[PDB]
Amino acid sequence: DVTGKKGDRFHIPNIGRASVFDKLPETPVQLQARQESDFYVDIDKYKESSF
Amino acid sequence: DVTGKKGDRFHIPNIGRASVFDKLPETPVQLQARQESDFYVDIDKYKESSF
Amino acid sequence: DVTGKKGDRFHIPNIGRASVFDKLPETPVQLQARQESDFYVDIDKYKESSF
Amino acid sequence: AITCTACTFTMTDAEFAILNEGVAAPTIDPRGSFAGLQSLSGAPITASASAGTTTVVVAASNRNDANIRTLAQRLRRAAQANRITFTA
Amino acid sequence: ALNNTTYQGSMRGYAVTKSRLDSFIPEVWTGEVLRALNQNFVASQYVKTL
Amino acid sequence: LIEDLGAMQSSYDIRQEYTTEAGYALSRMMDADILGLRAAVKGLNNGSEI
Repeated sequence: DVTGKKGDRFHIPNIGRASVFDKLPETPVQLQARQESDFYVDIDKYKESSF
Repeated sequence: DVTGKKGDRFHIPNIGRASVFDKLPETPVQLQARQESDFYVDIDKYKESSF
Repeated sequence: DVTGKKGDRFHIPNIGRASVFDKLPETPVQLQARQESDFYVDIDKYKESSF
Repeated sequence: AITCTACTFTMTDAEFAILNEGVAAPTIDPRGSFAGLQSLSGAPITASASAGTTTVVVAASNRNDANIRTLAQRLRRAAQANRITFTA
Repeated sequence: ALNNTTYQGSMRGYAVTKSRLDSFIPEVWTGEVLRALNQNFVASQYVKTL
Repeated sequence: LIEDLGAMQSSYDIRQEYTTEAGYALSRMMDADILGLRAAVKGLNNGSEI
């Protein structure tokens, strides 16, 4: 529902799946980073019925 | 300043100049529409000095 | 005016200028340190006129 | 040293005339969807016609990311507004 | 110099840089418009107006 | 004429900008028509042109 929103295109970022590691002794944690995609939805249909 | 603004690119639309036409008897007015450009500025410089 | 002072050499350290570097992704900031020179001045002239 | 060497779109004369406010291929109508692109050197967008097919490209020295994005956005908006198919 | 490679570091894997947050960083329309410069309009003052 | 769809989707006040520009254009047309009388002054051929 974007009735109170302006713009033709709306973006929803995607969230990936994280990895779990073992945390060995005397070893630093592994930092994780993922390049995520996005989902775009457009306002493109304008329908009318008149009389 | 955009301190706290969530975004790297900022847009400022350009405003054009309108036309003036003669109004003839029993003739509807002529409607004008202009396709405008825009100006954009990015956040691209990130500098540091440390010791 | 070192008429009340006791030493023979007087030192004044110099200070240079810091550098500015671009902060690149996944790269730590470059720490800056300068090995500064000093300006030393001596009491080396002892002049006299006698008769 | 990242350069864009080709930003080309292919249309038919009818659809181009629809999106150029009824004007033919050689020139760009100011009220159309191909006007308003930022000009780094001369005309940023050029159009040509051949065998019923219209080729719309960004000029040689105007092929920055902003022009490409604006051209794609305007093509999408014009196609959706005018019920034209923007095939991939 | 801090260029000794015999000590254990503490950074592994990948970092969440602003190039990996491309889908999360938006473009902002601040509401400001850039309007063309207005010309000087003095012609109806130096004529006889009825 | 401003469409409802573009007006509601746009984040700017299109109508206000268009109205202000229409007023500016009308003032510009008045002053340009006043300054176009230099052609009439030239057409008098009474020695008013230098």
